[PDB]
Amino acid sequence: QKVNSNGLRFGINKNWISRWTANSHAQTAKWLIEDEKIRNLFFVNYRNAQVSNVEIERTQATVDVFVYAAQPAFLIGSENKNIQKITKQIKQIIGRTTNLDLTINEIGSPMLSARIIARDLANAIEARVPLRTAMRQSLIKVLKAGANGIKVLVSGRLNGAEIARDKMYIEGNMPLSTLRADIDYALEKAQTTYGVIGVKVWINRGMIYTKGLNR
Amino acid sequence: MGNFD
Amino acid sequence: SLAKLGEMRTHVGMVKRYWNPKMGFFIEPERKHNNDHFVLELQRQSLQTAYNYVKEVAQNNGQILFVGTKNDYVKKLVNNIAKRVDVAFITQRWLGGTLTNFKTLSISINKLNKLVEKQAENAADLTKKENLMLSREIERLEKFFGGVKSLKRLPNLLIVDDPVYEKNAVAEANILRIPVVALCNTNTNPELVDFIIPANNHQPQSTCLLMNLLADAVAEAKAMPTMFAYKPDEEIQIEI
Amino acid sequence: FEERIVKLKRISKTTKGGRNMRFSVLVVVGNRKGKIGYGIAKALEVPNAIKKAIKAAHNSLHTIEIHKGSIYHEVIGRSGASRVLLKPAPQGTGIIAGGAIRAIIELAGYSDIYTKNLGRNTPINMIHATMDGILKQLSPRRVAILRNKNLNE
RNA sequence: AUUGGGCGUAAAGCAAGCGCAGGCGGAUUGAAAAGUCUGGUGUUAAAGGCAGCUGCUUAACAGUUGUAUGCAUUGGAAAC
RNA sequence: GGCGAAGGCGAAAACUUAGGCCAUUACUGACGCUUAGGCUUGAAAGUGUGGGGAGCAAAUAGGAUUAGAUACCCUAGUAGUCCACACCGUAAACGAUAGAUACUAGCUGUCGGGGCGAUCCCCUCGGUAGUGAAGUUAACACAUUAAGUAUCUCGCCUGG
RNA sequence: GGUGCAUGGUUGUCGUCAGCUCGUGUCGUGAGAUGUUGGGUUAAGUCCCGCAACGAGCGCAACCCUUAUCGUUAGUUACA
Repeated sequence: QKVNSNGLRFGINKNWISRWTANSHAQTAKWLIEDEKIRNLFFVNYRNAQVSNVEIERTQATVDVFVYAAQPAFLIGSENKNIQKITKQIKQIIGRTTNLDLTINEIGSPMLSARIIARDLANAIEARVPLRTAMRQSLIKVLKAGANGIKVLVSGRLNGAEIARDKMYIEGNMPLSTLRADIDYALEKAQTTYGVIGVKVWINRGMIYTKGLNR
Repeated sequence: MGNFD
Repeated sequence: SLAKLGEMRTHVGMVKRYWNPKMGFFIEPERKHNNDHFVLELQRQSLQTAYNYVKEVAQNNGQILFVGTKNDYVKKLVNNIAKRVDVAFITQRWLGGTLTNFKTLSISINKLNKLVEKQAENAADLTKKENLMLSREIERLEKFFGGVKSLKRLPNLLIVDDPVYEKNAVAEANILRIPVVALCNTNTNPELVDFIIPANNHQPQSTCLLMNLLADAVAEAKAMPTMFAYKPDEEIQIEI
Repeated sequence: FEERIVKLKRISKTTKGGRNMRFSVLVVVGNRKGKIGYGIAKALEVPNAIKKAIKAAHNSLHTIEIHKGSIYHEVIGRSGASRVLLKPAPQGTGIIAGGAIRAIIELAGYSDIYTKNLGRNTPINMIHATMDGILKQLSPRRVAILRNKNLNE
């Protein structure tokens, strides 16, 4: 039960992270197998630069990438060591028959995405730190960031075989049935030393009023 | 409770 | 004039032998007229005492609250009291929560002021249904908050027609040690009040007189023209 | 202004299926100068319960004067069949009492006093007994003033 | 459980009443002082206890100084 | 509702007779309370003796009922229930509250006696309830018929 | 491979039902009561009235999509 409201909140209310179209739907398998591999490259490898989203756009045997992070240094580095390596990886995952270009962008107020929130909470909990202090500092950080009401939930163990002692906090407004909230959702799987931990983050980022179409 | 002043 | 015999003309009559013993303390021996009655000598001496006390309290720019909740008479009376002089008042059943906790009601009053500014600004932003809902929540705010809508400092003195009628207000006043006056009866509580005025409240003829006396007590301190306690003549009052 | 902790007890509420662990907290707040108060709070987490209990205790401080840094006379403090007797003694040997009782008396800023509990052993009726016992007395000079007889003492 | 308990509902009020003895005993006056408290004398070993000293190189140890409480008797207060 | 120490006490009539109350310038003059021991009474059931036994119904018999019923249902039904004599002396024998006494808010009651005198209504002395302060308590609540305040005595309990 | 009371994610269930809670205060020794309660209207703890209560979060309602009335835009491969 409690069907997730994130997936219901895409398409006519948010913007697709992957925009693409091609000819007759036979290579859709190929283009998909490609582009989610590029997408998961960042989510698997780089968990220290606080990358918010990666926009892949492909159209008529073309491809162009927008990457939005919080620390451009980790994706650039001294002597441009990072850009060449990521370019080599993308070349390895893209083939030698199509174009390849991208731009490095830094976006202000990067904390608006719950994905990096979940990543930071996973880093904190997997740092041999008591959960209480870490998540208290996390909620302090998300409230000082100017965001609206917040809600978090932790599952799995606390290195103890029980799920009857987990904690969720409710702050601010959380209307999910209200189709104007622009509420962001994220989740992360942190492998603790005793099992699997699922951390889920709901954040409210202001209600879009006087609007009837997506933008 | 004598007066305030 | 001050505590002159002309003013005390009708202040007797109350519940039938329903008398709290702790107020034979300030009540005459048992009356023989099948109702509980009141005498007027302890009355006007205590009236002079409370008169001068609350007068010089209000000279120091004190914070004063008014309340009245009985069916219609005291409500219109306290409306008059509010209308001649700007002062905190209560017209309906106060739901409590100022002396025990005012910081919570601070949000309610602040939102009242913000929304009043909103109607002062808004012209046609809300449709007919939205406008009527807005005016209705304004009335909700008014009927319980519009008399205490101009203060952040808690009042230190208040009137009441009966402590038993407003035991909520009595208990809230008992949170602090602020003085309080009361139109007292033989069935009231003396130990939970600070200033006692044992007088008839079943008959409005005495209620109007006593409220006008306390009104003059709180009026001359504000330099506003007084009504009685200095007028040689008397004006007839009757409920209608 | 030390605000020593006294005791923790675990309680929960029962609903239609499942029990909600809303454990309670009790704290005693004292300045070690004469002001003393207590606070019991209910919350789902320790820190918020501590905040509420400390707020309640600090709001309910009660003043007691210092008579040579000890209880000036022997008196019983009783509340709900819980009674602790307070008896004076020479000065400068440390008060022998319960841990909570010692915390209360140091929050009162006093010295060595003979104490002994009798009867029930639930913390809350002892704290009621202690508060009643430390407030029930009146100063010897004060009782002299209110007495008809006048004495230098 | 005289110091220092309870018995309506947690354990206990006899099913109920009369009632020798015993227990507690109205007010006012007088006597005496048996009880009481008190003044005095004698008694109740020492040791040990308590405190101080000395001597063991020092606590432990021994002696040393006084010290209780109970009893008999003499003389008084009538508050009871 | 009243009466009585309680169980209990209700057709009427007659005999004996107790306790109780109001005012008692009534009278001697502490004769006052308690009560280990002691005495008496003590619902119903039941024991024995002698009767009768309308009706009921322990046990029991028959028919239903059922998983079966010697239970819940129905029909009979010994004893007993009734009377007298003794015995038997237990009951949630309850105000789950020992007795005796003094004082302590208040209000609505009810009834007995006195006086006011058409009643009612009034107060006064009591018995008998409810409500409800203070006090007490773990709370229920008691609360002028104390479980508030106290006094003397008797009985009783030391976890299950 | 095993190990669903280690678990995560995900999902059915009560149940498309309105209740579930928190911050403040009030009463009580506290669990707790309180709002959330009572009367109306409902799908509603939706709202109103009052109520030692006051607010607030979750859900309910609604902002979403489709159908049905009309107008404009564009007119073909509908059509014609």
